[PDB]
Amino acid sequence: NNKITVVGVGQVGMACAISILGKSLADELALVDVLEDKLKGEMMDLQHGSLFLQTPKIVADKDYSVTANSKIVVVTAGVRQRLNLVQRNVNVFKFIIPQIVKYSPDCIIIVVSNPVDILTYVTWKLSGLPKHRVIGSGCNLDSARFRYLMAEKLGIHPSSCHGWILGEHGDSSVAVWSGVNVAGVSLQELNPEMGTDNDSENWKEVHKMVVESAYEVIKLKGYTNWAIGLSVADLIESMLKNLSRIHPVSTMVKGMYGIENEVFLSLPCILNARGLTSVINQKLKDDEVAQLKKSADTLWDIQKDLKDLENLYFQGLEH
Amino acid sequence: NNKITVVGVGQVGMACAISILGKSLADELALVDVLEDKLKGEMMDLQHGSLFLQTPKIVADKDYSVTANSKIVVVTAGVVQRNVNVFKFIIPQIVKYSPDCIIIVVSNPVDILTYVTWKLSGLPKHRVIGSGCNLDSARFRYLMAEKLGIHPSSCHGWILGEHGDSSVAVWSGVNVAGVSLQELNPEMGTDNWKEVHKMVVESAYEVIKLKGYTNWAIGLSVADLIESMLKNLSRIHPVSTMVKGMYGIENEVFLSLPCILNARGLTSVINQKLKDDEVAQLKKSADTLWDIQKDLKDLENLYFQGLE
Amino acid sequence: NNKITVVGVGQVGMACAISILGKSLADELALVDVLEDKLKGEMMDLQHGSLFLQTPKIVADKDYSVTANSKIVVVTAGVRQQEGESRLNLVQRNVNVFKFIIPQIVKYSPDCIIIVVSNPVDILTYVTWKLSGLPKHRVIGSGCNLDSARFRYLMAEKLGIHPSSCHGWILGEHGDSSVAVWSGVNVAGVSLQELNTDNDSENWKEVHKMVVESAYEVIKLKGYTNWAIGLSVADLIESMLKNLSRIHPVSTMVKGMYGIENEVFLSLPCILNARGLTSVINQKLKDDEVAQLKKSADTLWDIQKDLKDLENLYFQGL
Amino acid sequence: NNKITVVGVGQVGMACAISILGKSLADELALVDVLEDKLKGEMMDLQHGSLFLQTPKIVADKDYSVTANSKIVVVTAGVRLVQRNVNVFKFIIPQIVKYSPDCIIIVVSNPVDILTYVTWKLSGLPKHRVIGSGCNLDSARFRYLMAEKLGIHPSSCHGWILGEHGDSSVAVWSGVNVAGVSLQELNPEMGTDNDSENWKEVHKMVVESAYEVIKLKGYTNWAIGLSVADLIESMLKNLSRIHPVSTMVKGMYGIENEVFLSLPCILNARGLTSVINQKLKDDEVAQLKKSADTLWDIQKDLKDLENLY
Ligand SMILES: NC(=O)C1=CN([C@@H]2O[C@H](COP(=O)(O)OP(=O)(O)OC[C@H]3O[C@@H](n4cnc5c(N)ncnc54)[C@H](O)[C@@H]3O)[C@@H](O)[C@H]2O)C=CC1
Ligand SMILES: NC(=O)C1=CN([C@@H]2O[C@H](COP(=O)(O)OP(=O)(O)OC[C@H]3O[C@@H](n4cnc5c(N)ncnc54)[C@H](O)[C@@H]3O)[C@@H](O)[C@H]2O)C=CC1
Ligand SMILES: NC(=O)C1=CN([C@@H]2O[C@H](COP(=O)(O)OP(=O)(O)OC[C@H]3O[C@@H](n4cnc5c(N)ncnc54)[C@H](O)[C@@H]3O)[C@@H](O)[C@H]2O)C=CC1
Ligand SMILES: NC(=O)C1=CN([C@@H]2O[C@H](COP(=O)(O)OP(=O)(O)OC[C@H]3O[C@@H](n4cnc5c(N)ncnc54)[C@H](O)[C@@H]3O)[C@@H](O)[C@H]2O)C=CC1
Repeated sequence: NNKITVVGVGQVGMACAISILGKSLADELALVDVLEDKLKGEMMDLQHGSLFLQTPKIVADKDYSVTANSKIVVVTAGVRQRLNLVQRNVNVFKFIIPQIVKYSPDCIIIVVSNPVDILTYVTWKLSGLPKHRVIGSGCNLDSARFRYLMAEKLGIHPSSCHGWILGEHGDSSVAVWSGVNVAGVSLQELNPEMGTDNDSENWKEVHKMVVESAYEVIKLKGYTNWAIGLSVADLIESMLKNLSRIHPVSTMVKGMYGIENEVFLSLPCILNARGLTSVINQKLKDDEVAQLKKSADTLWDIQKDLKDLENLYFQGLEH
Repeated sequence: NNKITVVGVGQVGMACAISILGKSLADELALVDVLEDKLKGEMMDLQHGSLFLQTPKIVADKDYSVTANSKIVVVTAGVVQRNVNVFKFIIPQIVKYSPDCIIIVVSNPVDILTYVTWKLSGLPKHRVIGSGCNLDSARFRYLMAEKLGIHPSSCHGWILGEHGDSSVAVWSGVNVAGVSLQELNPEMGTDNWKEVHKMVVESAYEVIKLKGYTNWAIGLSVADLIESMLKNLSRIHPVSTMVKGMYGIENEVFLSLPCILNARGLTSVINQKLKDDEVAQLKKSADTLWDIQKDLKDLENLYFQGLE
Repeated sequence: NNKITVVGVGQVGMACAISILGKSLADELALVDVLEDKLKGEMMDLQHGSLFLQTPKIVADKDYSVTANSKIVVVTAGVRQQEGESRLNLVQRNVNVFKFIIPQIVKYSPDCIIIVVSNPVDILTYVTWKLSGLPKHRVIGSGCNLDSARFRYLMAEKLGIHPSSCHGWILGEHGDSSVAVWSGVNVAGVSLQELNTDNDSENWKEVHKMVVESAYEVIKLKGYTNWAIGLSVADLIESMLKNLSRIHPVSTMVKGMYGIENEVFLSLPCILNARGLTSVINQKLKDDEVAQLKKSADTLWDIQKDLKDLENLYFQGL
Repeated sequence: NNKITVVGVGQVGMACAISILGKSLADELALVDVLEDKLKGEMMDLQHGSLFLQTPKIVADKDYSVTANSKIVVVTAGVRLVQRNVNVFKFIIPQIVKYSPDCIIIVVSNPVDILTYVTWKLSGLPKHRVIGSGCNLDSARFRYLMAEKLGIHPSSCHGWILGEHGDSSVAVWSGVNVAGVSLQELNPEMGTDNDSENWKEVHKMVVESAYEVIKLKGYTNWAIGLSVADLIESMLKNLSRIHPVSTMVKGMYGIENEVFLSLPCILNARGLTSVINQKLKDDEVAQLKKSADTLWDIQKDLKDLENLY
């Protein structure tokens, strides 16, 4: 079978669930949340439209037993957008991550909750699963937003546009301008001043707008959901169909790019049935690798004092 | 060539939008609403996922000039507490900008608002249709699949009449694998099968009681009607249409009937006997549109409004 | 791992493979054939289109090692009908071919669902079931799934609607003695049997004869039939690999049913999912339908009881 | 509506037809061929499977009156150095524009670069409506060879093969890249005789893989069938995607002759919106001019009574 579990019947979870059923990727959809009513309501609503889909079974319950033998588990629980956010979201992940592995040992966890980069490391610690099976959303949407900003810029489809945004999902995202190209035309060679301050084509602004556009939409409708459901389902299609496609997702970066701390950052990785086949370790400019080490230093700065990651009880360890 | 305009960016509004984009049906998505912030925010979110879709352009604006030359217009806007006051502002404007178009009314009651849309638009009958009992039929086929352990597609059930209660369920048409389920149980739907029919009616009431609104079930059915129409498949669907002169009905009412849907809209309606107890429920539906809309407000927007 | 193997790179086989890749039902497509050049030729030709497909691995080799751990095996190998040949004439030839390809499939794919396409499908599904040793719920034949597709299309152009909106069920033997259950023929729930051998409506019985003559006509025109059957095979695979639990008219074991007394494979409405054939709908047909249904089984076993290749011992009796 | 005509019901012809039906692109498929039996048999075969398709009408006839009001016409008719197809194109191309002038013609018959030019003259249609198969298939074969050696999906590794559809092709090594990194940057000897990875042999296999297919099974079928289906989808949906189709190169890259060469172009409902003028290297522009020089000499033997207007 192809069982997929969605922990979160909110705006991002339902957008993800509707994208899974729209792609016929799952034969058994499992919805898990803490709201009894909202959980049963979204399940029945999805079940009523099961005639127009190809997912026979759609089970949903608060007990994680309905998630048994799931291939992929998409975690969308928590609260939206700061050390406060990560402190309270790891509080939720502490009660749901160990329960997912208890019923779905051979699954692939997809962390969506923000901060993704941090919560993916939190998920990898409490789950005990290999790092190649714990993948986070990361900059898979940052590259989609960047590729769309270039689509309406040149007048072509985002498919023909190729722009890679890596690093940390947020303002500290790295824009590898050497890979920005369409139709095999490296635009960095047309404009050698790409990314710097003295740039005719302010690509620095369109790079910043990738983070702004995410912040803006949260001001107008109050959230973001559709761009992720399509991005999350796009990752599962690469994984379930064994396509072995390269995607910029958050992965264990320690030991790569001169970083020594156990953190998760977005990098190109191949996705098949097993999860992360390999993590592309390309060569970046001196300034691009600077943010990779700086953001990882800031990421580890938070996770090192996360007392929700306690594997042992000997915690008279006050400081 | 395949421009689709969705009026309303609410729950049902975006449910059809994400379902239309999930099917590569429209090369142009136009969203309209009164709340420009939610209207602009929802459009920008769908745009960020353009890489994973096959729609070149997604536009949105309060002005209806952005909905010009649309092949399909889905009306999902809505607030005796009827929605004609809102319909008088959203309907005359879509036809002004896209005359040659097809209308899919979704606001409740579907059978009532679809008639006001046809009157305010002046378009023919085949181009003004509503969801009707297409969702009630899908809900009914799921209950048969849940009890029989098969797929709703392999199941076959036809719910007609009004959207919700007072709906008709043809028991002679209920069948699976060609086997008429009424033949195995001659006393089907009579003194259990009527609860299954009433469960369709109350399956929605439970949804709004839990999550507060019906969302994805309707959005998927609207995309199913759009696919069968934009592809000229000429498929049969139980949509709400004008049924004057059929089954002893002599009033301009809109009821759910099995109709053929394609690029020209509602070309034909399926002729059926419906026994005798079922034919009455269609005439018993004289409380819809008649009795209700005979005390209408103003199904014609006039500039003389120094009123209140 | 949704691995699919296609035995036979002929017209029907290639039409099945192109339909499987079109729907992205398999992540690993294995091809097996005796013609090694054509086998390797069709592989590279399909592999060049990997850019527009969703199947990463496309392997092909005459040895059945490339078929290990296959979920569904579509068998299209054998000799083809020729002009005005009879479907019951290609038996001794394709049964001898099935003698060397069916056992080899189970050796490398013990847990798999075999789909028989080679004609006569009703006879060879029985030969496969006996040669493979797998349960009857996993040895499924094409049956009348295509016969119903051609029937529901003929009534589609007649009523001006889509074949999907049409609802017709053709059961029995795939070919001449097909049983057209007119009691189940309906459109939008309206059983079009309002008309009630002669008049029908205009002739709601020539359409059945057209389903039988359609196969011969296409063979007389282009020489074979591959596209129509190729799409029907993909429809059955989609119902299995996706656990759709949909009802299809496929050939299955029908003993005990309709008074049939000996092991015979006939087409009946069956529910297909990941487990294969999980249920068979036993309708209550008219006395004329069960008579033609049973008659098709009498002639079927008559040809199966003498086949000198399913002999596992040394039967020198003539 | 989205009517599509496929001229020729042969192997390559039916590979496209079965591909357009598998994507629900057109609502009416029209087949045209000279053989009555094969044309009618292939038509009824597709009609029998109408249940599993989203195509209502499927027609076929000898006269081109059945192809009236078509949006895209795929010309895959001819014979698999002696141009026996320009004679056949004389009797079929004018018939297409006579019953459906407002359309887009996709040439598939080989030599495409020679026949797409022949189509452009007989049809008299704008250059943005005459499409040739070009190196879009050569790019798919090239991207697969990169995926075969890297263990990834062909859609993840990007490569652009331009020039002629055949032996004299151009591999823009400056456009090859996987995961956003320039493969030429990793190995600067890409394309030269000092290649550490022998990429010139990979380019040679692209123009030789088609030879192997015709040697094993006798013809190339499904590779081109899926390629044309990808170009039609980028057009019928106005996706505005960049594809290396065969287009005119007169004026650009210094060629002052009217020839057709494979170059990346934006495909949408109109056909060709733009033709990318990539700044190629010296050895690449030389081949694009050397091939265009000899190709015009091939299409200078217009003494099959074409001789311009
Ligand atoms: N990586 C990305 O691109 C983005 C990530 N997100 C993430 O989605 C998350 C929230 O999902 P949203 O739909 O935006 O808001 P939401 O208010 O709908 O929260 C999602 C669900 O989590 C539930 N929940 C909280 N704790 C739970 C627990 N212990 N067990 C089960 N359910 C629990 C809530 O009931 C809710 O239904 C946030 O962390 C947010 O950052 C959303 C936008 C962008
Ligand atoms: N046909 C069916 O089976 C179903 C019926 N519905 C109907 O759909 C309608 C909307 O349902 P929801 O989306 O869940 O409520 P909603 O409040 O989330 O969306 C309704 C939309 O109307 C907009 N609106 C109101 N007046 C407008 C105007 N003059 N112009 C533009 N936009 C206007 C509001 O912005 C709103 O977004 C209701 O009438 C409801 O009864 C809901 C589910 C299924
Ligand atoms: N069940 C059904 O509904 C249908 C039945 N069919 C059947 O499909 C069959 C195939 O028709 P075609 O592909 O057009 O003729 P074909 O001449 O292409 O034969 C198919 C393949 O069998 C191969 N073959 C022969 N012995 C083999 C072996 N031992 N191992 C592997 N491959 C072997 C040949 O190389 C060939 O490529 C016919 O027997 C026909 O009756 C056709 C239409 C529908
Ligand atoms: N661009 C590319 O990469 C490809 C090039 N091709 C070309 O496509 C052409 C056909 O290839 P195949 O289908 O495998 O050979 P084929 O002999 O099977 O089909 C060619 C069709 O032309 C028909 N025909 C001849 N004159 C006609 C006319 N005046 N009107 C209508 N039909 C006519 C024949 O009946 C035949 O069916 C060849 O020229 C070949 O070089 C083949 C594969 C791909």
